Amino acid sequence: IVDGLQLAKQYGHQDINIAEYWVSEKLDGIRARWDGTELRTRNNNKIDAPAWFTANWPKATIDGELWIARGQFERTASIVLSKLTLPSKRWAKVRFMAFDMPVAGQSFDSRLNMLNNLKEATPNPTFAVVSQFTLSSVNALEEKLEQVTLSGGEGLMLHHKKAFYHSGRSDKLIKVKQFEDAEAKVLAHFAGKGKFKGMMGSLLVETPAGVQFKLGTGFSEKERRAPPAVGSWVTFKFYGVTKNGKPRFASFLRVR
DNA sequence: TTCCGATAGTGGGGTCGCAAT
DNA sequence: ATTGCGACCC
DNA sequence: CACTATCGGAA
Ligand SMILES: *P(=O)(O)OC[C@H]1O[C@@H](n2cnc3c(N)ncnc32)[C@H](O)[C@@H]1O
Repeated sequence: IVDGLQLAKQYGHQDINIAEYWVSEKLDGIRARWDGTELRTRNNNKIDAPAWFTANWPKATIDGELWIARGQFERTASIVLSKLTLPSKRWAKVRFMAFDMPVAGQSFDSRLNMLNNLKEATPNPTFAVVSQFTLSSVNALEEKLEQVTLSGGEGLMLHHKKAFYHSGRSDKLIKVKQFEDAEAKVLAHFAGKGKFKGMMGSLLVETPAGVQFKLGTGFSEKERRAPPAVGSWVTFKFYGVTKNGKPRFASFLRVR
């Protein structure tokens, strides 16, 4: 019923009281909105799911994360986005981990309660609800994040209990993810496109372990002019690695 | 005063699907 | 059968 | 997804 989607703000952007938030593990899946009749992605591309996958689901609008287990994103994205054309029974171990309803004028605590009500009244086990728990100190958050990360999880999500749904980013829905640093030697330059015409678009870097990947973001516009010369070393941040061990969401930090 | 939230516009890894080879 | 490319997910 | 680079209004 609400127009735009409520996006999640990064943690560092100290001041919040965690006790006022529902905490839940961020599931590295595919976002999907349940139309009551149809599933659709973040940008409203139809998801071609089997009829049994949605059989007996509620007749309401629900936002959820199509998810199997931790560290199964690439495979999950292969099942969900592919057209369905009983072969293509790959949805067997997929679930719809609902986490919110886009209802206007009601606290997330109430929407969560409604979600749990809809699950008990739904015979299909594909319809699930993300587990919501409570933390106290910021230290408790840091330790839980570490544990989840080491256990293969992607991160944590914080949703304010007494907050109403509203599009955009705010402290009502916060996103928590870990990241590490690493070094790599630049092997080549790649010309940028669009506004970065005649400028550096990305760098073919390589890690000491022999993993090569293109580092294409994090540079200021001045850094793109006269970029790190080939043969030098650069430090980049990343959020884990892919199936092929390549850094994910990598961005440039500083040289040396 | 600073800082936040919203846009516009680049870039990656991975995958799917269609056009070109 | 191969390859390249745009458009999506993240 | 990550990011840089603006900009007007909220804090
Ligand atoms: P980006 O991932 O930066 O924005 C957040 C998205 O993550 C999805 N998501 C996955 N798992 C969860 C939970 N447990 N709670 C809330 N959101 C989650 C959302 O679909 C966002 O699009």
